[PDB]
Amino acid sequence: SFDPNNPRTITAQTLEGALPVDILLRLNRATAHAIVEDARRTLFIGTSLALVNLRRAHDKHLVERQPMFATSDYSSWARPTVGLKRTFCPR
Amino acid sequence: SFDPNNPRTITAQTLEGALPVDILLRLNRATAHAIVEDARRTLFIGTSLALVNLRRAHDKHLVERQPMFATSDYSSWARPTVGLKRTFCPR
Amino acid sequence: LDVDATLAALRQEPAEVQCAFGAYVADARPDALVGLMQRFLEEWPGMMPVRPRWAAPAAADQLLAPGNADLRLELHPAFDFFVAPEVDVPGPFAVPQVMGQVRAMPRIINGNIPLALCPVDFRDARGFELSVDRHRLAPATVAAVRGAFRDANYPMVFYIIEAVIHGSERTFCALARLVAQCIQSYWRNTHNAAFVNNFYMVMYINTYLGNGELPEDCAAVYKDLLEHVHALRRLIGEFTLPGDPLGNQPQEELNHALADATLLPPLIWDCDPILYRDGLAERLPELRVNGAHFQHILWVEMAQVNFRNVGGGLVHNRPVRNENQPLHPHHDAEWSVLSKIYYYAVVPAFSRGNCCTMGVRYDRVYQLVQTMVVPETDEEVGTDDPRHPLHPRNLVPNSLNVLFHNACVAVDADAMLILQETVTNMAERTTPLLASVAPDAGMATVATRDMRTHDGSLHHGLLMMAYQPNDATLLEGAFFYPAPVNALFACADHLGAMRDVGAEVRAAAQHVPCVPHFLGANYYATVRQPVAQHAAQSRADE
Amino acid sequence: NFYMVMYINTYLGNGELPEDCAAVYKDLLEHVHALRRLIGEFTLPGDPL
Repeated sequence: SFDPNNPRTITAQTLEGALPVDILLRLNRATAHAIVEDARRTLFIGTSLALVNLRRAHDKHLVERQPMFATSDYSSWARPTVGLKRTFCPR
Repeated sequence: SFDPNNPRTITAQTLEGALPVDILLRLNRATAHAIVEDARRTLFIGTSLALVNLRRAHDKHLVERQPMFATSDYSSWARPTVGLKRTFCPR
Repeated sequence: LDVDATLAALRQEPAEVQCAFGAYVADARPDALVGLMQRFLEEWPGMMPVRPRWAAPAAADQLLAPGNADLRLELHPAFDFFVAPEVDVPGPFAVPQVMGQVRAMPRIINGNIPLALCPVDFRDARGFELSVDRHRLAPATVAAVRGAFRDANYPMVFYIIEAVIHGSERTFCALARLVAQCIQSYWRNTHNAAFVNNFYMVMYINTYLGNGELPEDCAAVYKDLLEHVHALRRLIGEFTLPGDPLGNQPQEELNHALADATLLPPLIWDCDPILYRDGLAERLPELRVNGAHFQHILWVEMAQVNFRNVGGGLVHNRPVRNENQPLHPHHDAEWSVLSKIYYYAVVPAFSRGNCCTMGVRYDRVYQLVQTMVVPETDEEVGTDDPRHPLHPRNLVPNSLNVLFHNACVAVDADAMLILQETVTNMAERTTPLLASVAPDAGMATVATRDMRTHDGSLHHGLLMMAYQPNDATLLEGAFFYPAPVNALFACADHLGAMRDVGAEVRAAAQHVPCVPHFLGANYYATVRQPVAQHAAQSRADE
Repeated sequence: NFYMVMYINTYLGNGELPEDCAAVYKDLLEHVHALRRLIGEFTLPGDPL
């Protein structure tokens, strides 16, 4: 998706590519401070977007996510609000 | 691959033959000091080459070998290097 | 509490300047908060021309030798008399060169009596006295907790999870499945406890999981560790005559020292103590976070994170469960007192001088937690099918999955993926504090109007248990850089974790605690050295 | 070997060993730690001479 020997080439355009495996494998085959700092920042954002995309892809096959905590009440007068412990909801 | 009763006949030409089983079985059917010393040396090198060839043949069917130790860092600024304990990677 | 004439009668002698370390605290501009320890280490050996007396006490009896220079400054059973530079505290970060002077400061606690005048045998006897028929710790509980504390290959991934949760409320009930799997694995792996270094976490364990997914013979440990804290908190309840609130503070705060509010815990995770602390005004308390007072700010997302912020600003991790109203704490009062009890009375009981407060690098841990590898499967299969995230095929190096494999922990793919939710509340940095409270209605004499204290604390820090220098699977100073805050929580092995360690400083660090002089010194603190020395060299069935 | 009884509990450690076998090595190391700490309390701290 980019070349490691140049930090100036990473950005949202190239990091949109795929899952974090591509980021990590790209960084694996490598061979002033403001440049590398900004690059680290955009790389962090890119890997977060990659991770949320991975979770979307895997969550298309999972159970609906309930609200964990009670006491959030709008129609309280009818029902008493009760949270849910997310002890295990695997599928 | 050679005859045991003569040490002067072993060399890289004859030891290239096959796996260490051939070396050991040849030495099994047997029946000044510089001669036997040099022969021991070339025999050691030959059996090492045999063993690495055996490992090639068997490793054509195994998992890729990761670097065991961390701290070897070139693109460190992006990812923190983490080694791998080779506790078990059998296939 | 009459010491003015004594001080006026001591200063007649010209000066007896010997050292400057244990009695000098300096405010620091909000520069770097991770390199401050760098700027301090390179300066430290200059601050100690000779050995500091207070660090290594004189002796059992040689204190009463007819010529030693310590009897000259031990003449009252409730005060300390030492030398210090002729400056106002706090001062500049570079130590001045003015002529010395003799100050004084009350031992706020009886435990601060030096050992030569209150031997360890007697203290342990008084303890064993109070301990009968009150409450105890089952032998299995103490055995397991001691094993955990004293283990030297504690899985680093647990410290990672601690640093990423940082004592929130939502994120824990989110990661509950992962935490449960980790605890289960470790207990069936070595028969120890887990996350005992963090108080909020050991609270959460038994208040949420409890009757659920933990084994019956394991949750008993986490119940004992809390009922014992409950008993210790109830202890002061029957050693106070019911009286009248004197200085707008209840009596229980006047008798004990922990039950006070103005004493900040060593490790906080929100402004919950800070708000309560400022509630009183008679003894004007002043807080300083790197110079800025502070600015209460709310949760922070990946959108605006800015790891490099250095000003005075602390975060409330998703401040509440429900409300999201302006500026209100989300816990009772006694929570901070229970934390103080746990960290000042039970941690040094087990660690016996090994634990050290650590500053954590929030950038690298966040970089790492994201890079996870998990394939796409509709239904989970287990660890045998190669599609499992723990099977050797998909263990790409330098990932997060390999960290989990280093600890032989057994997790599932969904529980791993859950980690993504940490992205809803960041943690910018860990920052020092410096409280400054004047003596209360007790030591409130005209001659004590100005002898205030100075104690520091860390925000969003982490207390690690036992240093593991001998492993190579990770860089030494990868995630945590050491920041000892008080003499109890300051070992000397953790100094190796800090990068660019000197050759001389580490040699002369076993005999002196390494509190930086922008986190309160030994004299100006409310928990002096001798209690730490007691906890470290005593031996009383823990 | 000393180096082997070190590497065992530094790398193997919480890993492939049974729940009991590793206890031997952990005890064997903490014992040397105790003996090393012993001389730490029989020395009056002073200046390197």
